[PDB]
Amino acid sequence: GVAGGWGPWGPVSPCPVTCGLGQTMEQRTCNHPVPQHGGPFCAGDATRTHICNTAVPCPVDGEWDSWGEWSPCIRRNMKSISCQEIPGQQSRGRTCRGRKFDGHRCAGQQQDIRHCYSIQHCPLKGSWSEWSTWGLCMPPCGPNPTRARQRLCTPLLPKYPPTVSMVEGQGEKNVTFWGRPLPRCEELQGQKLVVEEKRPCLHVPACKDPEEEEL
Amino acid sequence: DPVLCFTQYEESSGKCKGLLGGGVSVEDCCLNTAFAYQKRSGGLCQPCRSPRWSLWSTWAPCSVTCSEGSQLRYRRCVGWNGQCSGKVAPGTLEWQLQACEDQQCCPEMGGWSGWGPWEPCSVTCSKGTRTRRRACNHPAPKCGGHCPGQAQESEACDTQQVC
Amino acid sequence: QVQLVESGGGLVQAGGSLRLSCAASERTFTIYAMGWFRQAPGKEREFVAAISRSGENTDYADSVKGRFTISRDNNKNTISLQMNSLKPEDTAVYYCAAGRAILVHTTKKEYDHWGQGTQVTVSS
Ligand SMILES: *[C@H]1O[C@H](CO[C@H]2O[C@@H](C)[C@@H](O)[C@@H](O)[C@@H]2O)[C@@H](O[C@@H]2O[C@H](CO)[C@@H](O)[C@H](O)[C@H]2NC(C)=O)[C@H](O)[C@H]1NC(C)=O
Ligand SMILES: *[C@@H]1O[C@@H](C)[C@@H](O)[C@@H](O[C@@H]2O[C@H](CO)[C@@H](O)[C@H](O)[C@H]2O)[C@@H]1O
Ligand SMILES: *[C@@H]1O[C@@H](C)[C@@H](O)[C@@H](O[C@@H]2O[C@H](CO)[C@@H](O)[C@H](O)[C@H]2O)[C@@H]1O
Ligand SMILES: *[C@@H]1O[C@@H](C)[C@@H](O)[C@@H](O[C@@H]2O[C@H](CO)[C@@H](O)[C@H](O)[C@H]2O)[C@@H]1O
Ligand SMILES: *[C@H]1O[C@H](CO)[C@@H](O)[C@H](O)[C@@H]1O
Ligand SMILES: *[C@H]1O[C@H](CO)[C@@H](O)[C@H](O)[C@@H]1O
Ligand SMILES: *[C@H]1O[C@H](CO)[C@@H](O)[C@H](O)[C@@H]1O
Ligand SMILES: *[C@H]1O[C@H](CO)[C@@H](O)[C@H](O)[C@@H]1O
Ligand SMILES: *[C@H]1O[C@H](CO)[C@@H](O)[C@H](O)[C@@H]1O
Ligand SMILES: *[C@H]1O[C@H](CO)[C@@H](O)[C@H](O)[C@@H]1O
Ligand SMILES: *[C@H]1O[C@H](CO)[C@@H](O)[C@H](O)[C@@H]1O
Ligand SMILES: *[C@H]1O[C@H](CO)[C@@H](O)[C@H](O)[C@@H]1O
Ligand SMILES: *[C@H]1O[C@H](CO)[C@@H](O)[C@H](O)[C@@H]1O
Ligand SMILES: *[C@H]1O[C@H](CO)[C@@H](O)[C@H](O)[C@@H]1O
Ligand SMILES: *[C@H]1O[C@H](CO)[C@@H](O)[C@H](O)[C@@H]1O
Ligand SMILES: *[C@H]1O[C@H](CO)[C@@H](O)[C@H](O)[C@@H]1O
Repeated sequence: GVAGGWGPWGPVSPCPVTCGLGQTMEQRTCNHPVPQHGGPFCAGDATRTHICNTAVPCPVDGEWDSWGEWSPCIRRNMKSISCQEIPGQQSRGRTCRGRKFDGHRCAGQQQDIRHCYSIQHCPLKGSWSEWSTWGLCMPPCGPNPTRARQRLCTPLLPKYPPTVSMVEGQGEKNVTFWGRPLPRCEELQGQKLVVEEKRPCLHVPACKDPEEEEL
Repeated sequence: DPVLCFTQYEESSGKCKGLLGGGVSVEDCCLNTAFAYQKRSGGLCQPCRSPRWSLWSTWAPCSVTCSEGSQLRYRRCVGWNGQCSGKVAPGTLEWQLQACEDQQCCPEMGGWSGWGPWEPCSVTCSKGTRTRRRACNHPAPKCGGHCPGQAQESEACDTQQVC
Repeated sequence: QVQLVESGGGLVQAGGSLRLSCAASERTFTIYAMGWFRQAPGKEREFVAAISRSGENTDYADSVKGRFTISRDNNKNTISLQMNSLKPEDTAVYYCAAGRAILVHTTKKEYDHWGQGTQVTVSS
């Protein structure tokens, strides 16, 4: 029955990290009295922890923003290729945002070029699409949410070559349509472009805030 | 104000993993933007990253087990110093409401018919059991409906005969 | 930054015991979480044991759990690996490793500082 106790605390650790927060510590032993033939176990902890503060912000790598708008599908130093069997090109741009404190630069191509036809303001024959899938009940949490589906005058895209093989290095290009056409179709319910319909959503549940729900 | 600093934000659950300790300001704990903080063990673990929307949660169970209902899912703006897309503070949420359909009908019930004749007594000596059954088909139940009560009453009968 | 020196290896019979020690740089010792690795002939390097900066939290590989014990002496800038019931499959070059840990109770499996190694050979 010998009562053990703590000895002297050792040297404190220096702050491990060069940015932000870290943790320093001190180590003590139960070496001077020592519990012999039983007793207790020195009463407490052989380890203290402490937070150290370097007060300097940390590297954060930049992240890509979303891609911009596609450029028009025209040719440089020419005119336009609207409503014509001429494949062109168009470009798109990104922006690296958020890079601070010697962080890593954004990895990848900041530009994007793809091949295109042009149906910008092109009068195209059209046909009414079938009923779209029912949308979301809007407004969520607001008074009387309603869904919405719609039929729209879908243009008949012209039967062009979707794959255009260029020479030089024999590069074949997946060509996709660009532009807002002018779809021509017969009226359905007094409307030429889009006729929709709304229906109210049944048995709407109340929105309860998850931090207000846990508490 | 001091705060509990943690070393890792789980993001899959929104929990504060790996406690660095406490008694330290939020600006210093969020210099390392991979860290996270919360006040005590009450909850709401917020990462030290710039504020970004989390993942959309799973859809809530449909408000009724029948016909067209409605179901919710949430998304929480998590981060520190800044705003999410749409003038949203860190901690505010966004909901999506969708019409669900677990099943189609919901049970209307049927009515009983006329009682069947009493069955003979279950034994020929001393005392037994007299059963009386009916059917649930006046009108018949549709989908998941059922008639209220029981379809077979059971009483006792005395045959007045010794074994 | 930090240098690591292993010691205590040698030739042991099967079932015997061996105690390795790893000396690290004195001024930066309590900053780094530390551990033991080994690389057998013809095999990749594999995790053996880890210890936090505290010496209070340990982690072990399943192949050595119950036989090996990692300890830390924060008075004398050393860690130790007490290897009991040694088998011929434990023959490897044993490496001491050091890794930066933000918390003092965190055990690591990824390390960016490595010693030159100590040879342990177990004969049957
Ligand atoms: C160029 O086109 C091919 C063909 O695939 C797509 O072609 C469109 C015309 C249309 O039919 C679309 O539905 C189709 O997916 C792309 O190659 C892959 O094709 C397979 C086969 O269906 C698709 O399942 C893949 O999603 C698709 N993409 C991959 C593997 O990334 C091709 O990617 C596309 N782009 C380039 C740069 O070549
Ligand atoms: C010391 O100097 C600072 C200026 C930063 O460049 C620090 O980098 C950061 O180090 C910690 C771990 O020590 C990591 O958590 C960060 O990811 C890293 O940016 C540097 O250590
Ligand atoms: C889901 O399954 C159905 C078969 C019902 O039994 C549902 O129970 C409840 O039925 C009452 C009608 O008496 C409704 O008012 C409730 O909306 C419905 O919850 C069950 O949930
Ligand atoms: C009807 O008539 C009675 C007079 C008895 O003969 C009946 O048979 C008896 O059935 C009981 C069980 O229900 C047995 O324990 C007797 O052994 C048997 O005599 C008969 O069914
Ligand atoms: C060690 O810890 C404290 C002193 O720091 C007391 O509880 C006691 O002296 C114990 O031995
Ligand atoms: C360490 O801490 C203090 C000295 O700073 C005393 O309580 C005691 O020496 C303990 O070992
Ligand atoms: C731009 O391109 C596509 C979306 O059009 C994605 O890869 C991504 O959003 C990128 O920013
Ligand atoms: C360019 O291409 C189409 C528009 O024609 C869309 O996917 C989007 O606007 C993209 O930027
Ligand atoms: C849409 O409506 C009918 C088909 O439902 C036709 O008049 C025509 O196809 C129009 O585009
Ligand atoms: C929408 O309405 C019905 C199906 O619900 C059909 O007439 C057609 O599919 C239309 O698109
Ligand atoms: C919306 O309503 C139902 C599904 O809830 C279906 O008729 C269809 O998917 C429509 O878009
Ligand atoms: C929820 O919605 C889509 C996936 O359905 C993504 O934008 C994202 O995962 C968001 O959390
Ligand atoms: C909600 O909808 C279905 C389940 O009803 C799944 O796609 C998913 O769980 C989503 O959250
Ligand atoms: C059957 O039982 C009685 C009629 O016998 C009524 O309470 C009800 O019609 C039920 O269906
Ligand atoms: C059965 O019970 C009585 C006759 O015994 C009546 O209320 C009715 O005919 C029911 O079906
Ligand atoms: C049972 O009792 C009598 C015949 O014993 C009738 O009133 C009827 O058949 C009932 O179900």
